[PDB]
Order: sequence, then structure tokens, then C-alpha cells
Amino acid sequence: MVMSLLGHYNNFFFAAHLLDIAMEVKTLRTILSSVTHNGKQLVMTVGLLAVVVYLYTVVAFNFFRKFYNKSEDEDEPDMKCDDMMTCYLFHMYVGVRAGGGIGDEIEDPAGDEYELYRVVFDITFFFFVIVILLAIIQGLIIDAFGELRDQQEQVKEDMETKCFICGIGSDYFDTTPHGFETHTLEEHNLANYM
Amino acid sequence: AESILEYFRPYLGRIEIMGASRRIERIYFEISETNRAQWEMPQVKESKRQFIFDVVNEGGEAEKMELFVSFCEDTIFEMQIAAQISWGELEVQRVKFLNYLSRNFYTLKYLALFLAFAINFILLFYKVSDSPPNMVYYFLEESTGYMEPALWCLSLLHTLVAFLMIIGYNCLKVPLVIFKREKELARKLEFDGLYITEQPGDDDVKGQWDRLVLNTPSFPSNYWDKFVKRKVLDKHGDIFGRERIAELLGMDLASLEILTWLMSIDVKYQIWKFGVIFTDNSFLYSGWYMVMSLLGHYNNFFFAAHLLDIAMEVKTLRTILSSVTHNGKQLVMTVGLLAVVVYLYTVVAFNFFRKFYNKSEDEDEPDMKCDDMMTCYLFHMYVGVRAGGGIGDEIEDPAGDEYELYRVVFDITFFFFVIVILLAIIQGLIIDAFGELRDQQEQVKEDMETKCFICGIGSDYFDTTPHGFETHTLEEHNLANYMFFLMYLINKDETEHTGQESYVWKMYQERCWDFFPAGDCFRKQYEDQLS
Amino acid sequence: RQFIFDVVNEGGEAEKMELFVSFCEDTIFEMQIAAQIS
Amino acid sequence: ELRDQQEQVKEDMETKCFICGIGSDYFDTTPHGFETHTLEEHNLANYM
Ligand SMILES: Nc1ncnc2c1ncn2[C@@H]1O[C@H](COP(=O)(O)OP(=O)(O)OP(=O)(O)O)[C@@H](O)[C@H]1O
Ligand SMILES: Nc1ncnc2c1ncn2[C@@H]1O[C@H](COP(=O)(O)OP(=O)(O)OP(=O)(O)O)[C@@H](O)[C@H]1O
Ligand SMILES: Nc1ncnc2c1ncn2[C@@H]1O[C@H](COP(=O)(O)OP(=O)(O)OP(=O)(O)O)[C@@H](O)[C@H]1O
Ligand SMILES: CNC(=O)c1cc(Cl)cc(C)c1NC(=O)c1cc(Br)nn1-c1ncccc1Cl
Ligand SMILES: Cn1c(=O)c2c(ncn2C)n(C)c1=O
Ligand SMILES: [Ca+2]
Ligand SMILES: [Zn+2]
Ligand SMILES: [Zn+2]
Ligand SMILES: [Zn+2]
Repeated sequence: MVMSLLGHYNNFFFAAHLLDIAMEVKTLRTILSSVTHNGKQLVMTVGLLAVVVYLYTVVAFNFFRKFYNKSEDEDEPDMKCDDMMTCYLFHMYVGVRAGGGIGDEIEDPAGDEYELYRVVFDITFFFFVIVILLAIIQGLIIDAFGELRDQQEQVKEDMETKCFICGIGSDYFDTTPHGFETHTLEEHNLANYM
Repeated sequence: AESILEYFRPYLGRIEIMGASRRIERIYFEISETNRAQWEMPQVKESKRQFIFDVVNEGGEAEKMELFVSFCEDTIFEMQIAAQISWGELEVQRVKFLNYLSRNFYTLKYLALFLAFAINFILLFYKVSDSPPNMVYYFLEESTGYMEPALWCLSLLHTLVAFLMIIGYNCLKVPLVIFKREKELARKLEFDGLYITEQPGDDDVKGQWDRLVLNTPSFPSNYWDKFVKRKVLDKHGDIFGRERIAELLGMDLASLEILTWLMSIDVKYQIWKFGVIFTDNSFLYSGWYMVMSLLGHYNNFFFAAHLLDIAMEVKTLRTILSSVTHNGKQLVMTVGLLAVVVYLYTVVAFNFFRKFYNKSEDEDEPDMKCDDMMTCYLFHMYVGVRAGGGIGDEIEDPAGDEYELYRVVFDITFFFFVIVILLAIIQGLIIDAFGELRDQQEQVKEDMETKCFICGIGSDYFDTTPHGFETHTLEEHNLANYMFFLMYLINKDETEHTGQESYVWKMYQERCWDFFPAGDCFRKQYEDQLS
Repeated sequence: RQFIFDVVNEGGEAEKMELFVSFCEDTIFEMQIAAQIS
Repeated sequence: ELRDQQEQVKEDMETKCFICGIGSDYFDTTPHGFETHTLEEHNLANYM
């Protein structure tokens, strides 16, 4: 209701109401439940994916501060490592979102100069931050899925097979023809105990 | 008699042992308030949960029972320590201080964790300058009454707290360590003859660092039986010279004889002891944390190493990272292959496609990254692996004839393998590792939700009567009670032991764990009759 | 359907029965409301 | 898939006998039952 009142102040606020297209139609709710199921894990995963980009920020600084720099004009400034957080930023922006990590937006060791340090650096970066971490993320959700399904199946079976009121199983009730279908539809029915 | 039979409900216990007449019999006894009071504190409760978890999903299924008795024996020690924490004149202050640093050890840990984030937030403001306020570093903030003075001040507090956790660990979590270590030794010598008949056997390094204490005159220090050295002389004392086992167990000549500090110190025991700890994986982590806090005074960016605890033991991070540490040798192994394949490609390219390479533009174009199988190997592990279509995106373009259909095959093969197959396998392993932990956990829980620990009977038989598997698992065969018995009988002054409490005692002192039900239970035995 | 689902895969196994009685007590109220609107 | 197969194998064993087919239950009624009917009586190496 409040967003529908804001829709009269600026009509683009009516775009907020399309978020119901996620709330309770069963295919969208079961899909989004795989993401919600598993929260503190994920919100923590992302947490690590920040303390693992802060450390690649620090190191660089101390040593590789020249191998950086993103300008072209002779009077080249735009030094994204000569100030406070800019690097932490440059590492959470340009970095994380790429293919080979920082190694694709920072000069090129090539010309000697600690060559075998910026190689190690980059390869260690991309490998962790892009395989390991981003991988773990897809990992959690897939599991969360399998998880819901397992619960559901357990439910159904525990039922297809045994009684609610009492606890006897199908066997001791199926020794006779159509048995577990009587001791659960006539005798110990549920609706009737109500 | 309901009032009475209720006031005394928390101070009674029902066991269900089987012995003598080959029949099930019930035992009743009394438990003090303090005996039960030191059981519901959170530290012991979490120990129960962890022990139950790692005995159903590892190699038990027969010898699980002796592990349970071993579980009781160490919680016996644990509860004694907790009771003790709740010139000349300075000794009263020092015992009160050591009891203080160990009484709240987990608050010192949270306070060190908060100071790591407080220092690292202040490090985001640094800045480099071409001249002073070449290569001059400044704290680059508005003066505030903050920044530089607070960065100086917090570096002392983090080092003080990282030092106090060494003392806090050494006076709380190391006693039990040295304990679970003497028992072992004094349990091999007698009922096996370790050094009296066989021999460590090299491989067992542990079983060697510990050939130093045997002779020590305080071997059974943190261990109840200060007589072990005399039960081995009495046993393996004939088949082996009574004057030969009268050495590798100290008691030198004792066979016949059957301020402070600096003044009395078994130099040789202390040595042994020290060794035992510089190898505990929890002590080495605590030592590293302190060392990095000292390096934090040489260059303040070393305090960024302490943010790695944000992975070590908060439960969402630990369960997430545990999916990566499971399947270790697998992963590393995979990468190994991903380095042989990109080599079986280096060898190839070279021989033929060495011109299709080259990464220069100047007329005098050199930068030929294929004039050495070394550089080629790098160019293939650098530019290559990390891309979208593999080498095919950083190496000219077949197009112009020249083996066109060879560099096509090359690239497409390289690509498909190294980027689908391999990188895929990696994500594969971790996901599985996940499913793996969950399965174990579920197994644990269920095996429990459903069956008994002491014996092995299942729910069914029990659930025949209303709420069956909640009594035979909450009264009779309870677990906590098969433990309070021990502590009880240990106090009961012998001469006043009953009949059943003397069958168990003699069976405890001789390690014959056959007094546990295992397979049966009153209800079953006395079925027909009534119970 | 929803009640049956969330009593087998959570912490029942003993006290499930009082939940069932609690289930009946609220559907008792529900049916009374529907009568008052028709 | 491979893991499932492996687990099945192990368990089918941790739990039941090879020569005959009786399970752990009918054997564990007594103390350490199965660990006997699979290490003394119906051992396998011995039928060899
Ligand atoms: N009291 C009971 N005791 C044992 N089993 C029961 C009991 N009530 C239901 N069941 C189990 O659930 C099944 C019957 O559920 P039913 O399909 O009637 O519920 P429903 O989905 O509301 O019905 P409908 O499909 O008509 O909507 C039976 O197979 C039975 O095994
Ligand atoms: N001696 C036993 N024999 C059979 N089952 C047992 C035994 N001890 C515990 N259990 C099983 O474990 C459950 C009781 O565990 P309980 O929850 O009391 O441990 P806890 O988690 O330490 O307790 P709390 O939840 O109060 O911390 C019961 O459902 C029971 O089936
Ligand atoms: N004949 C049998 N009948 C039933 N179970 C058997 C039989 N043989 C082996 N087993 C099962 O396998 C297990 C014994 O296998 P064992 O570990 O001895 O094989 P192994 O791995 O060759 O031995 P080791 O571990 O010494 O190499 C027992 O737990 C038992 O249940
Ligand atoms: C497994 N690491 C350790 O042993 C450890 C060792 C030392 Cl010397 C210092 C700290 C802060 C350590 N880290 C923790 O001890 C810790 C990190 C997180 Br996140 N939570 N957490 C914790 N766990 C329980 C109670 C209080 C806390 Cl603070
Ligand atoms: C003397 N004694 C014992 O005999 C004992 C014990 N714990 C188990 N036993 C058997 N403790 C702590 C003990 O002091
Ligand atoms: Ca007496
Ligand atoms: Zn029924
Ligand atoms: Zn039991
Ligand atoms: Zn058999």
C-alpha cells in the first residue's frame, strides 16, 4: 500500500510491485527458496570474498605500486595505489569482476622487475578468488536445493509407508489384503479423531 | 510418598547392568547437587555433542564402548579443574590472577578479534606521497582526535591481549593435553609390554619423544595411578630381570627402596613436557598469532594477517571452508594434471606453431614468446589457462592457410580440455565434499534419533509401549548415569561397597568392559513376567 | 497438506500428538468464520 | 555415482555376511555376535 501511494509522487515507484513475481507462485518460490535456504553461509561467503581481496590490496602496495597506474597521458597520474582505499576499491571493482583477476588490468611483469613475484601474485589471486570462492557460492545453492527435495521425500514416504496416530508400520498392517489402506482410512483415520 | 519420591528425583539414578547370574538387574544410588550442577555448564554440553558426532560416523561398531569410558575419564578431570577456579604475599595475588585469565579465556578471544577489525579499518586511510606532508607515507585523514594516536594505542592493546592468551591457554587447555598423554604410556607398558618386550619401532616418532619420561621420577604426574611403576615391575618382572625393568621405569634401586622452584626441578621431565606442547596444532596457532602481533610493530601492515581468523572458527565460515579442505589431495592432484596438459601443448606448438605466435607490433618485432620451451610454458600457463577460448585468443589467426586445420584443432582441443573438463572437475570436487559432510551429519543424528548408545536395541521394540524409546533412553539406559556411577564408586570408601558395586569396581580396575548391557535389557529379560 | 509436511521433518517424534490436537483446535475456529460469511 | 557405489559396498559389508546371507541383527542378539559369525565360523579365508 505505501509503495502505491509513492506511485503518485513518481510513477516509476510502481516498478517495486513487480517483486511479487518472486513472492508466492510455486515455481518462483521453490527456486528462490534454494537461495534463502542457506543465508548466513552465503552472506558469510561474501564476507570472506572481501577479506581475501583486502589482503591482495595490502601486499601490492608495499611492493607492486608501480606495476599499477592506469593513465596514458605523459603527465600520467590516475595512480590507483597512491592513496587510501582506492586500491582496496580498485581490487574489489576491477579485480573480482574479471577473468584472470588483477593480472588483466595491471601492466605486465615481462620486463624483469620482480617478474616472478607478480606472476605468483596474479596466479594465486585468480586461482583463489575466482575458482575457490566464486565456486563455493554456486556450491552452497545447489546443495540447498538437494536439501529441500530430501526433506520433501522423507515427508511423503514416512507417510506413504506408516501411520500418524499410532506408529505401527505398513508390514504389521499389510499381512492382510489392502491393509495399510484400511488402518488409515477407517479405524485410526485422522479427520475422525477430530 | 510422592513428595519424598520427588525431592529425591534429581539425586537418584537408575542404571541397568548385567552380571554375575547372567541376568539383567537394576541399580539405584544417590547423586549430590554439586555432582549434577557441574554438568549443565555450556562447556561440558558441547563436549557431549562433539563426542556423540564422531563415534557413529567413524570406526566404532565394536570398540565404541571403551571410547565412552575414555570419554568419562577425561570429563572427570575437566570438572575438577573448573572447581579450582571458583615475596610470600605476592603468591596469593598470582594464583588469583592466573585463575582470572583462565576464568574468562573466551572473552580475551572476542576482544582480540574486535581489535583486528579496529586496526584494519584505520589502515584504509593510508596514503603515499612524492614528498613529505620521495615515497613518504601519511595517515591521510582529518585530525579528529583520532587516526595516528589511535593506531599507535591499539597496536599495544592487541599485543598485550595476544600475549595474555598464551598464559590463558597454558593454564586451562594444556593440562588435559599432557593428561591424555600419560595415560596412554602407562597403559601400554603394563597390559602390552611396549618397552619391556617390543619397541616403539622408529616410525612412531611420538612413541619416541616419550621414551624420555619413562625414567622420570614424576611419570605419573597428571595421572591418578602414581604406582604404575611397580605394577610393571611386578608383572614383566620375572621373564625379564627384576633388575632390568628396574631401570627403564626409573625406580632406580627403588626396587630395593621398596627458594623452591630452582631447588627442585626434574630437568629431564620438563624437557619431555615441553616437547609435547610445541607440537599441538592449537598451541602453534596461538604462538603464530603472538609473533605476527610483534611484527606489527616493525611494519603495521602485518596486522592484516590477523584478519584470517575471520575464517578459522565462526560456524558459517568453518562449515563453508570445510567443503574445500575435504578433498585436498584430490584438488592439488587435479591441478597437477592441468600443468602436464598445458605442457603437452607447449612441446607441440613449439615444434610447429612457433610463428603463429609472437606478441609484438614494432617493425623490429621481437617479443617472441616461443624461443624457449621455458617461456612457452609460462606464456601457456599465464595468458592461456586464464581466458575464455584458451590460447586461441592470444595467437594470431590461422585464417591465412598455413596449417589452418591444425591450429584450429589445436585451439579447440586445448580449450575444451583445459577449460571445460579440468576447471569443471574442480568445482565438481567441492560440491561433492559439501554433500559429503551433510550426509555424515544426518547419519549421526538419525542413528541417534532412532537407536540406543549403551546397548544396541532399536526404537521399535521399545516403542511398542507408549513412548518407549524415550524412557529406555531417558531413565534406564541413560548415558550420563553410567558416568556418575564411576565418580560415585570412586568416592565410596571401599569397605562400604555393596555387592554389585564391587563387581563393577574390580572390572574397572582390570579393564574388562563386559558389565555394560550390550544386546539386552531388563524389559527384554523379564518379558513374560511383566517387565 | 502443509501441517503434515512440517511435522515429520522437524522436532516431533514424541510431542507430535499435542501438535495434532492444537491443529484441530484452530481449524475448529476456521470453520466457524466461514459460516459467518455465507 | 562412484561414491554411492563405494558406500553401498562398504555398508552391505559392515552390516551383513558374505557366505550366508543373514544380517547383523540375528547375530548381534548376543554380545559381539556378528564380529564372531564373520571371523571364526563362517570366515571366508577359511572356506579357502
Ligand atoms: N490417520 C492416519 N493414519 C495413517 N495414515 C494416514 C492417516 N491419515 C492419512 N494417512 C496417510 O495419508 C494418505 C491419505 O491422505 P489423503 O491423500 O487422503 O490426504 P489429502 O491429500 O488431503 O486427500 P486429497 O488427496 O483428497 O486432498 C494415506 O495413504 C495414508 O497412508
Ligand atoms: N544412553 C542413551 N541411550 C539411548 N539413547 C540416548 C542415550 N543418551 C542420549 N540418547 C539419545 O539422545 C537424545 C537425548 O540427547 P540430549 O538432547 O539430552 O543431549 P543434549 O543435546 O546434550 O541435551 P540438551 O539438548 O539439553 O543439551 C534422545 O533422543 C536419545 O534417543
Ligand atoms: N566370511 C565373512 N562373513 C561375513 N562377513 C565378513 C566375512 N569376511 C569378512 N567379513 C566382513 O569384513 C570385515 C573383515 O574384513 P577385513 O578388514 O578383515 O578385510 P581386510 O581389509 O583384508 O583386512 P585388513 O584390514 O587386515 O587388511 C568384517 O567386519 C566382516 O563383517
Ligand atoms: C580457531 N581460532 C582460535 O583458536 C583463536 C586463537 C587465538 Cl590465540 C585468538 C583467536 C581470536 C582465535 N579465534 C577464535 O577463537 C575465534 C575466531 C572467531 Br570468528 N570466532 N572465534 C571464537 N570462537 C569461540 C569463542 C570466541 C571466539 Cl572470538
Ligand atoms: C582413583 N581413581 C580411579 O580409580 C578412577 C578415576 N577415574 C576412573 N577410575 C577407575 N579417578 C579419577 C581416580 O581418581
Ligand atoms: Ca561392608
Ligand atoms: Zn494406524
Ligand atoms: Zn537402551
Ligand atoms: Zn555368516
